[PDB]
Amino acid sequence: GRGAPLAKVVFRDPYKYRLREEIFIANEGVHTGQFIYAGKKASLNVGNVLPLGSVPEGTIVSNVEEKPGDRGALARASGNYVIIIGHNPDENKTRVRLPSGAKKVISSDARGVIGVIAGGGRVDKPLLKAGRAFHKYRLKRNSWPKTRGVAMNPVDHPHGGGNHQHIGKASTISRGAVSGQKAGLIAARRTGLLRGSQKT
Amino acid sequence: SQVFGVARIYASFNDTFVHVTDLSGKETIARVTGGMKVKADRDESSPYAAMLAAQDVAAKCKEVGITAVHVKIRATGGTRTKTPGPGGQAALRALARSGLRIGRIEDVTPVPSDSTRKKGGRRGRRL
Amino acid sequence: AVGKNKRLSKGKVVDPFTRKEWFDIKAPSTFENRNVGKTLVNKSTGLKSASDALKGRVVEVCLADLQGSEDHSFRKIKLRVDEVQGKNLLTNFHGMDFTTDKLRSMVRKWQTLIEANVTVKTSDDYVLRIFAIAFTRKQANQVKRHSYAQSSHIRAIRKVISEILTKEVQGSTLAQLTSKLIPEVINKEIENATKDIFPLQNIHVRKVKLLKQPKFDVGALMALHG
Amino acid sequence: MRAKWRKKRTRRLKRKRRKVRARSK
Amino acid sequence: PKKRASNGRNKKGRGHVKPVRCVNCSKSIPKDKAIKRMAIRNIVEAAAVRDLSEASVYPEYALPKTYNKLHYCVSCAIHARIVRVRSREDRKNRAPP
Amino acid sequence: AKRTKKVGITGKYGVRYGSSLRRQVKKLEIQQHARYDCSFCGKKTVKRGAAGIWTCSCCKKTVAGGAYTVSTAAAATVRSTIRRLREMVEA
Amino acid sequence: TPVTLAKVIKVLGRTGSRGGVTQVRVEFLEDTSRTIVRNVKGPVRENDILVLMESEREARRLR
Amino acid sequence: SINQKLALVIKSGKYTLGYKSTVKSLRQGKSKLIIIAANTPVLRKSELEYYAMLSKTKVYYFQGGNNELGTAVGKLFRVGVVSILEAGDSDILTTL
RNA sequence: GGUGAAAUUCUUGGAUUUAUUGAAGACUAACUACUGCGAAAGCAUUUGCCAAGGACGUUUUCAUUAAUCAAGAACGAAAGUUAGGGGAUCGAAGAUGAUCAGAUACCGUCGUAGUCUUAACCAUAAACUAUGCCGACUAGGGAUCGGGUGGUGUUUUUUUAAUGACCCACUCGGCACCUUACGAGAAAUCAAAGUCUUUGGGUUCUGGGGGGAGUAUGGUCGCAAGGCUGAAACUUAAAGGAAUU
RNA sequence: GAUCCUUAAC
Repeated sequence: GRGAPLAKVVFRDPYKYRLREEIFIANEGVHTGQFIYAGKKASLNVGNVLPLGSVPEGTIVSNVEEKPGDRGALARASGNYVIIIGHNPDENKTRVRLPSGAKKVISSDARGVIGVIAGGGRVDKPLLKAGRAFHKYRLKRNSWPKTRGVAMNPVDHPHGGGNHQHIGKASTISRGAVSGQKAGLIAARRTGLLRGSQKT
Repeated sequence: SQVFGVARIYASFNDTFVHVTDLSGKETIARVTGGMKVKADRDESSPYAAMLAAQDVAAKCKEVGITAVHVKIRATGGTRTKTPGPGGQAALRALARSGLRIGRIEDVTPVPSDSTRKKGGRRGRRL
Repeated sequence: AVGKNKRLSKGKVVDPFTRKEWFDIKAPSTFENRNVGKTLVNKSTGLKSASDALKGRVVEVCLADLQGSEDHSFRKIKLRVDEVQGKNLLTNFHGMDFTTDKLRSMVRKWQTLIEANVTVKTSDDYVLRIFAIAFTRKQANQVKRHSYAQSSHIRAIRKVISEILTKEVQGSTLAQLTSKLIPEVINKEIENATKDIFPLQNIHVRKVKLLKQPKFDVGALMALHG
Repeated sequence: MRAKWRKKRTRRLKRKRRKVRARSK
Repeated sequence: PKKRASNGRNKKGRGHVKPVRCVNCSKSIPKDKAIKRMAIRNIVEAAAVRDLSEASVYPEYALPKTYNKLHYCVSCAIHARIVRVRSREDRKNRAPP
Repeated sequence: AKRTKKVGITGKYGVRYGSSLRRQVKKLEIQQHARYDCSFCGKKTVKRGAAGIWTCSCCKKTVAGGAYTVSTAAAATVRSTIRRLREMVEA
Repeated sequence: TPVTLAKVIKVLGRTGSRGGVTQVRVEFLEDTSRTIVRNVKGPVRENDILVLMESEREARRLR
Repeated sequence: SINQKLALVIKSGKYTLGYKSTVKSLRQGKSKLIIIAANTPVLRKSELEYYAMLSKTKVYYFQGGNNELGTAVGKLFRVGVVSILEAGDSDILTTL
């Protein structure tokens, strides 16, 4: 159900004689038998777990924390990464750019794995097959197949019913709409094909 | 005792920015440009309007209390025309007539080493 | 556009100088002139402590002003304020530069222009990118019109310039670099190293850029013991 | 009539002929 | 017929040279066909020379001069009158006034 | 002989799914089924286990890589950028 | 209103599309060796004294 | 350069390819140069460097993996380490 | 901010001027030339690695191994196509302000594809020197690039044992320039477009009034756009080249 | 910057 490989990596317990085994999101280039270095003093190498205050601008990070200690939230999907936009030491914070293109200021103590995540290019290949889609969602969850609401009865959906399959009312739904109404394009600022780019 | 700022003249086309800053550049004094002196839009780069803006700047910076100014004059530059506007000739004369002492005049127009791409198209501006 | 702006404010003065005050800026001990000028700052309110806003200012200053000599007029030096102590903030070397007029005057056609650049780290952990320019000259008694270089002279010249610069920086800290840059010992040294390859006049060193700042300067040398 | 625009017009005609023949095929 | 044995440019043994954009219209012209003129002027425009000399803090100042090579296209060169049409036998003169 | 003109590995899909989709699937499937050079033991024994997992049969090392290639262009760009920043930091 | 009385020393030729002005060289009675170039809408001879409100202009051409 | 002198050794000198023969020659003390590929296991590099420190044998790290080292030594197979027993007409021993 | 003038747009939520910076992508100015290399397309930051090349010099080797070439191939600006990456600038389409009798144009402000790169296609340009390649001979002159040769010629090591860069002449090989006409040509002009009615050095390709028409059809290559091959029916007395006032 | 056009040849 995950596009990216995971990395079984073992550290030593600093306080007791015992090995501690961790679950990492494998960055592209990590291999078995590779030493990785987690800490604020580590080098800027792929797989290391520097804080953002320790990495410089332009750094590719992944598995970045939102707050220091939540053990990774940002840029965890296959092939995704976070860009270190900039720093400010006073009121220690770091501006970063997220995979969606959004900028976020988060504390400089939050950690991340240097590099990009393995499994990149996954959505490049067309499934070609409802069977491939079936096996893809069989491990994820029960979200497939998707019946169109226009193809159902008015009891079952806002879009259902009619002598022709059509929505009837505008398919853009307001944010303040209630459950049972939020079917279609929720809070759509605009619709239709964009003759444009992301424009981050 | 001579305390000096830096002139920072921008003699673009259709505009003449004149504003004196400190020797560091981080603190600015008297940011006046041709528009604030001339009403008609076609004369924001007129020599008269640039002279007026420059003398206004000179009065403000002398009443702030600096005696000398090192001149740094600049055209639009980069990709653009690189030929300074009438303000370049008008403003320095305006400061000299005001009587603010002048030193170390230098052209600081930003030239590119292999500029990105000119504007106007391959056939250019077919006016 | 005095009467063109339909709205000056979409949402709907106190003179800055009154809250502002002057500060005095000094150079390091490698230049014959110490004072370089004055600078406005906001008043050091306890919430803000404008000393921090001072600690990050850079001033471009003419080497002619820093040396009282007209022959240094075409060079300029960036001085970065790094230490503030009581209205006599003193800077440090940040980078040297030329004047665009001097560069464009020294650049002429019917001759070859050679450029070299190095990224060498000094012995006091400073990392300097140095650029050195050089031009070809027609010899006396020459009748040829242009006096270009055969692109192997250019390569050997660039190699020798790079190694002279690297050897000079590797062995001297920043202060020695400034104190040997201002008499331009490099120019005659490199002409001596090159003259058996191609005449090559106008071998000035162009701009130089820094990357570092000093530490907290507590015990022996130049900043507090008095 | 510029030769380049006449060439373009002939390509337009060629495309239309090929379309109608593809239909009739 | 062939107006100019040089094809109105300077290309013999090249085939292709990198173009340069014009300064008036920003037309993309070949460099050999451009009409480059070097502009070298005093910054003060020579009417305020004495004014700036007396207003300067340093006597015997150099009064620096600006430099720029300036590229023209064939269309704007004739309009700007930096070049003009000449006689058929007068087109062969290669030297400047 | 040359058994197929252009469908190559995608001859298994026969006629269905559309020529363009089969073309893209060809381009990615040759990559995902090719053997890659192991940078450790130096011999072409790196195969894809699953999307992102690339095992070497001889040196018994698994590398984390692209879904259909052992390494992606974005990964190489990231490696170069990280190297440049690291070297700049050290000196 | 401060005015400057300056005498014309050189006539440089009629200037403008219609020739309604002449480009002239004017030297001030005070601060001699300060020379300026201006335009005069009428005809001018030598030893001709011109009263001007503001002396801070150069009039090079008119087209 | 380096591949040129290695080829000269191959033409004139005597050499052994491979870690086992390399370690044997190091033990018997008759090897003079060791050339170690770039991608050979670093544990093997440590072992060979220890053997060479014991033997007082010069070690040179080839700027290339076993494939390129084999190509430089003239063979069509991978070579992780090559010990030059003598060169004769090559100055490979004296230099580097 | 732009413009002849404006306007679209951004502004007591400071891009639009400065100081420090940081990032991205493209680009490689000035030096830059009647200069260089490459078969052409084309190629201009430093260094390294890889293989290649012209010219020169040779009292080196082989000895006709050569010239051009249907078929058949390699490379081929830009735009364009497929899909990744990239996506700063400029910008077919489009939005929009102006001009205008109209303006789905020029002008102004944005802006998707594109511009960039990887893999695969495409195979066209005024791809021009509108001049096929090889070989020989026929005027002069200076300049320039690369190589070589000669000169009690010029300057710094160390004016003392080696030399680089210059100066003079010669030569080979180039990119090219001035004049007449030996000649040529319809002329413009041409050291080749000369040595062709005093007609023959070798060889390849192409044309036969203007259209219809690079169309139709059949092949063939391409994902497509299209490329290559390529008519006829019919129509027309001119269409064209170079110079004159 | 609107200065768009000219009952048909001889």
